[PDB]
Amino acid sequence: INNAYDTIMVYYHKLTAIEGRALEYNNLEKLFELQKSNYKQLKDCMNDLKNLKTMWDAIALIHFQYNDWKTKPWRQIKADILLDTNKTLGTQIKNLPKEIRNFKGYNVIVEKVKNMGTVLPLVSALHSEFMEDRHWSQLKQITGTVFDHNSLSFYFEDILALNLYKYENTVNEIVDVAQKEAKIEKKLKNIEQWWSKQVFEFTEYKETKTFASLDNMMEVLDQHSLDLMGMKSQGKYVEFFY
Amino acid sequence: TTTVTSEDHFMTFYNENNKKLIVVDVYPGWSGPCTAMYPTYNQLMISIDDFEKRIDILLLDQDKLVTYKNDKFHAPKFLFISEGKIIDEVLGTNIPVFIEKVNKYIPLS
Repeated sequence: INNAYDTIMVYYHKLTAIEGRALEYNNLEKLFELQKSNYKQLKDCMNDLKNLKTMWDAIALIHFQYNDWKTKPWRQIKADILLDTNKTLGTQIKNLPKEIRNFKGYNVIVEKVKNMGTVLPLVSALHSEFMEDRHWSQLKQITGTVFDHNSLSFYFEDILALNLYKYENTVNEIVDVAQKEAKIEKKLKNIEQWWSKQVFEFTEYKETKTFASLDNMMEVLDQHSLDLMGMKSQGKYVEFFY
Repeated sequence: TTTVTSEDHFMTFYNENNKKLIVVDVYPGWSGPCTAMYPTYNQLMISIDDFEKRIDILLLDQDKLVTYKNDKFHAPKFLFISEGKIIDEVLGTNIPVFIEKVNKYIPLS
């Protein structure tokens, strides 16, 4: 921000010198085209300066969204990060499409914003909590990252070191295997709940307790078993609790 | 932020912020504007002084500071001063959800 206002001074100095020329030309007069063209040269540099102005302005707004991100890492929160990840992704996409023309080297800035969006997709995955620590460790082994699934609040900065582009495929492949396991586990939890809580009550006949309405729960076992048959039938995530 | 009650206090808060901008906010888009102005004057003061460090905003308490700044320029109202001299004038109001109007506001020279 200081460098920008500093540049602002250098341009004002150039505009002054720019004037001191435009004076000298008109003073000379005599209808010389070379006087007006040196001016056409200067006006070019002034417009380029104005482009650089709007560029530095975009960078400042970018740092403000980057500053809001680090505050949300410290805040963390699974439910908060997912909502934060959605809106930030929307705002980031909005800024990049707004950027156009100007000078060269702008692509360098746009890629930095592109890297910012990839991390926003990863934050939403931590938000869902579809991966355990065991899943986080296997990916961490391949990743070789010291920080685990839920290590600390400053982990958003550490996740940066592992390139989003270089380590999205592995993390995506890791997060995908986790979701299949979260689904695979939930069926085991749905199945474990069915057998944990059941009741075959004793209905008295003549002088004997009997299994009446045993079919109703007998039907639930056939479905759970057909799940468990389906659970054994492949499932990458099945294998762990298979 | 350098809160104004006038065109004198609008051009004074402008001249005070000579390095950065001082965006005088004369009136608002109706709808209990005083409470909304001070609430927006906090989140913008975070987005303008803390986040950007580019502009202050002086919510001009009901006068005609906007019309006098627009007169002194030649170039709710929004007068954006540079060393206490009228540099940017833009008129138009906004309701309660003025984040779109604020996003639209960001950013002319």
